[PDB]
Amino acid sequence: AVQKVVVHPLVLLSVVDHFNRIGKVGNQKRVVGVLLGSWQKKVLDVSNSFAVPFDEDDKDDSVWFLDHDYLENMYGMFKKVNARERIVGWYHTGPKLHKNDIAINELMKRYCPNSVLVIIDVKPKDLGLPTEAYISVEEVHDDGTPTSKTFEHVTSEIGAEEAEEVGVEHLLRDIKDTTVGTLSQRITNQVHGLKGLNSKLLDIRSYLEKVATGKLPINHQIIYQLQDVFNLLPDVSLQEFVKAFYLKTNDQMVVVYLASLIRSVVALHNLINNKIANRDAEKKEGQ
Amino acid sequence: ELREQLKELTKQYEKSENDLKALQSVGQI
Amino acid sequence: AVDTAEQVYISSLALLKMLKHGRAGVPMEVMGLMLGEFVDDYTVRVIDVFAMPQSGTGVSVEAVDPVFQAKMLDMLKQTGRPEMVVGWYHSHPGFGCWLSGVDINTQQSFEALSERAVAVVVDPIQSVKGKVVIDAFRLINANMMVLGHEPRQTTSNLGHLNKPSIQALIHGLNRHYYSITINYRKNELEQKMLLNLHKKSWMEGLTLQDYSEHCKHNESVVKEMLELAKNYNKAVEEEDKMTPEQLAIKNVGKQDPKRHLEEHVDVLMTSNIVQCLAAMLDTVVFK
Amino acid sequence: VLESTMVCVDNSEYMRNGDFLPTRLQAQQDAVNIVCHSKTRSNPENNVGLITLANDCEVLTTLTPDTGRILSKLHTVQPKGKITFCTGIRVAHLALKHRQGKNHKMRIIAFVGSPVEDNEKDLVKLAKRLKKEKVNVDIINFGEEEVNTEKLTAFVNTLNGKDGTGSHLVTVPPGPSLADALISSPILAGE
Repeated sequence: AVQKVVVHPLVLLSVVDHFNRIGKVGNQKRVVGVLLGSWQKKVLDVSNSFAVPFDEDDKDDSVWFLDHDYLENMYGMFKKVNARERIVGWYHTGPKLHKNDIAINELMKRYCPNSVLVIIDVKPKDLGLPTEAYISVEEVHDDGTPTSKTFEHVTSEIGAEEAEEVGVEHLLRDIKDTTVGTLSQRITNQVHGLKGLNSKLLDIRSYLEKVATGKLPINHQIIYQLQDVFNLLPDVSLQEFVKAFYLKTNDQMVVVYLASLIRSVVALHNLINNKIANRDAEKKEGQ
Repeated sequence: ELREQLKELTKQYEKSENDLKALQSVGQI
Repeated sequence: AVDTAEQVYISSLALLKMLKHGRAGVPMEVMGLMLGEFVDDYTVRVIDVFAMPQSGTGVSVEAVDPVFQAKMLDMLKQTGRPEMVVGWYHSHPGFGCWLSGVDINTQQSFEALSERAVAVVVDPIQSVKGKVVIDAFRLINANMMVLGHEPRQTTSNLGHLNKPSIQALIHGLNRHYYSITINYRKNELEQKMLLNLHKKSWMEGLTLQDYSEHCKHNESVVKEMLELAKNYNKAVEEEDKMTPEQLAIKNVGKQDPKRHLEEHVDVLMTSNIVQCLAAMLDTVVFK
Repeated sequence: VLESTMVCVDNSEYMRNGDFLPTRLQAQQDAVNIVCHSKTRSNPENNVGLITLANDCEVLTTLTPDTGRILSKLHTVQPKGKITFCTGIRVAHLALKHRQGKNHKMRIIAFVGSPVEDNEKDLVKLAKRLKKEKVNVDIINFGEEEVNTEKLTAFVNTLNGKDGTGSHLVTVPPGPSLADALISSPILAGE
């Protein structure tokens, strides 16, 4: 199992590039490639990738051709180029998982005993990362239903080598805004977090709408998880949590006040120095 | 005679190729 | 004749690949082939690049492997790019952006097959987040430079690249080879993922810092603020008293109470304000 | 002639049958050996791949000029499950489409001696799709000379249309190894 996975800007760029290549060549709506990386302790760093010729139908959910001969040729060649980048999984640029994903994961597992799929949604997004990482795992159902292979999510994030960071920063030299300030950036992070929480709640609400109306069968694991969450929701009017909140709010506002006073004194010192310099310069000019 | 002739020439070929590979290497401090 | 307006447009994927190969093989002058197309007489897109095996020592270019090159090209055509080789790139880790004798010989070899082949030199060591040191080159003809000709045609005023560096000038620029201006392709779609880099999930956006750790941090920082306040009182006293050396030689090697106090107030105020806002937003949203 | 071909091989539970000496599995191995040898003796740029038709409907080796790989992969095969053959042909056609040599003429040859329980409507639909996408198929049948031979003949005729001669069928009743018929068949005769 892999709890954490780090994808790289080179991987993202190559995935976008492969999607564009296939779009220009024909019309598939999805592209699949192989993903090479390292195995830092319980952390999968996927450093590179290469496209492989993949095709599938839209109806049977079983008619799909993946060229593992091309896969192994390209992998051995990339091994000749660089050795540390071993097969670590595969990627497919679908907006969402597919039925074939389990079979393709088995085909990859024929190569990597612990293969991690990463859906790299090439379509631009706003409230989430572009990579969704999954790992196949057997689901031993408690209700006696037969055990079946299923995809399990693993926390995925984007990280860069030193050179990758240098390159991406050069590319974003004029777009990325760095004159924001730490406080402004953190407030932006807070509002983005609120937006993400709202998006997750809206997804759950839509699923509940579908289930209640009847499109989706009752999923007992999901219902268990939902009621566990709703029970985990805290109470902020207990008359003891309120006292603790006020006590810590004051314990923080005292420090904020001290810092503000110190900043005010420093600003007054700067003003005194500036006015002293101004008078000295003016008097010397008048001399 | 061509057998032995080319065999010795191939041995000298291997030696000369090794020499050139060495020649294409620089020292380190 | 060639024009002093030729422009090599290196794509984002190409730049990232060269930088990765650079800060993967150091100090070895690692090398690869640049795939693109000579769209016209003044422009050279470099859509992609791919590394070469780099067999054994690589302090010098390594006589591009024809079989590896051919198998790369065939598989790329199979899985996308039907593009020819527009040049070769290699790394100069900290040297600069010039060409050595072996580089010049290899670029002769490339021109012999394709007169328009370009030679890109990256500098992964000297690159920094916002400016990547990279330069495109083609060789001046000994024949013309002895028979009194300028091997570039000055139709435009685009020969103002950077006032070429002294390193390149002494290593053989403007005599045996010339620099070709380099630009980059902006798609606004890859840039979205490059921005998604550094992004934090809403978990991190809404998480509250460990309150015990926060209180300990505030206590400590206020302690250093107290000591720096003592030292600031001392410094302001003996500041106007004498200013023969106060200008520059009264803070070197000695702590600056005003500067460190400003830093402490900034950091602690940021932390406290951010945590207060996070706590309040959490108290409401998770009700 | 530049030919990109794949051999679909049915390896169902019935391929432990001994009507062809010694067993249908060995007969099929010999048949693929000789057909791939013919492909190699043809334009060497011709390339051959292998698909196995079973409960998994898998692809063993993709397009490759070499033959030892295909022979070893087919040797490392056992008979299990039933045949689908609709998946089979569709996956084969996808492999055709995703071939490095576009100029190569598309070719599928299917050893399908088995009961094909697929409705003739979908058979003819797939035949029409294949022919309109310009892939010819040379089906080989053995064992069941009656259960599916009518369906295969109809499938080949539907591919044929009026002049689509590329589509062919060859049904061989039980006997010795499936070698003499494949050698003296119109398919390899036209090679």
